[PDB]
Amino acid sequence: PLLSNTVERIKTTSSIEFARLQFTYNHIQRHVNDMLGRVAIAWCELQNHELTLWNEARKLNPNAIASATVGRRVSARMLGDVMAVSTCVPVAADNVIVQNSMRISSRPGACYSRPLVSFRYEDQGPLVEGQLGENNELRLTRDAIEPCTVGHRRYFTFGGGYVYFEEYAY
Amino acid sequence: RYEDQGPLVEGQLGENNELRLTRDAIEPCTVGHRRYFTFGGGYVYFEEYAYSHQLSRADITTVSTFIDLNITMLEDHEFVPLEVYTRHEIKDSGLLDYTEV
Amino acid sequence: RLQFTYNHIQRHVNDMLGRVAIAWCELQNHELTLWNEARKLNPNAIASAT
Amino acid sequence: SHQLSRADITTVSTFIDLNITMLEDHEFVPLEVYTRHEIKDSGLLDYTEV
Amino acid sequence: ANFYVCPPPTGATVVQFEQPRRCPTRPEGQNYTEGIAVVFK
Repeated sequence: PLLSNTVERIKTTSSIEFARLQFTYNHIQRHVNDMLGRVAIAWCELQNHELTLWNEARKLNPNAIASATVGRRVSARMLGDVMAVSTCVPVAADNVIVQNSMRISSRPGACYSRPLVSFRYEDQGPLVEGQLGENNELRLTRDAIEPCTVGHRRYFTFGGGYVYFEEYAY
Repeated sequence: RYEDQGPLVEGQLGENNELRLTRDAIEPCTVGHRRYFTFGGGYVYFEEYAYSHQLSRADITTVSTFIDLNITMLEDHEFVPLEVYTRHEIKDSGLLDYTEV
Repeated sequence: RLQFTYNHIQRHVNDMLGRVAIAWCELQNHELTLWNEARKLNPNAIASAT
Repeated sequence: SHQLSRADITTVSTFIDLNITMLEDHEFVPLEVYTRHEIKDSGLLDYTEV
Repeated sequence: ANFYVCPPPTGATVVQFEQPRRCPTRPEGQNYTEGIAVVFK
């Protein structure tokens, strides 16, 4: 051994290749274990930091955050430091009709920021009015209203593509 | 109170175990008010702007924000001395050995 | 043969490892734009972590 | 008031240090416990030479 | 290509984020003792 200043006859195998393989495997194993371990460590620390982003993203738009964080399309609500969740009801695309005009005929100067829709839960169910939401969700209350502005050009997700509106009109 | 013997200091709770000195968090009162707030190692549940009760953290369903990456170390492996034929075998494979003869 | 085996495994492991290092650096450099808005949303939490 | 150089401000890292180091090249020398010769000479007599 | 109708959430179903795990640590690190060796066969 070194430190830096800081009655029987033994039979030897004719092949060293077991030892050399041992050295090869040990070197590769040590390297892969070290790096992978670091990866795993950096992965855990990555999500540990990511939770800091997630705590504010859940405040930004709780529905989208909950959907993924849970694994099913759900709607969430901020009730202080937690989110109340509720599963959404699926609806086929064919049961949605987009009203062309977003101007309010009863209030000049105020008009809808997000498209209005008519939807039915079932093919024979009653027609229900509402407004389209973000990433194919349906809002019952048409309260997304803003003052009308010049140069209104918008896209909104719809089914498997997008629907384009000009000047508060389809 | 900052210390066990210090005066009682009023305020309002903050986010993630924070204490604020200013009581300015005001809003219009609304019907159907239910709230949860982190407190120590668990939660506190309030209803209608009134304290309701404490909850342990395990009492609330927990959803994983994390992506599971399961890295398992390549286990240690021992290579034993293995030979198809030992030296002696090959020596004995000869029908005659001149030395022995 | 051990040289070939080690070289092949080393070249490969180094390839992806280097790709994971590249992707990790790109991942952070990509995350900073998220972080700069997070720090505005709730400076306390991000600061504590950073 | 005044401009400042960037280094005048304490730097906090929003990165995760993932520190991947390449598996260095390795040369396997010809190593034999016994060479072909040693094995030939290990015989007490060689009929050829005798 | 499926739409969803989301009712207002209620306090009946409450979910919470996971707290950060205790991240793994590097192994102890092999204690290697340098030395000079003579291998006999």
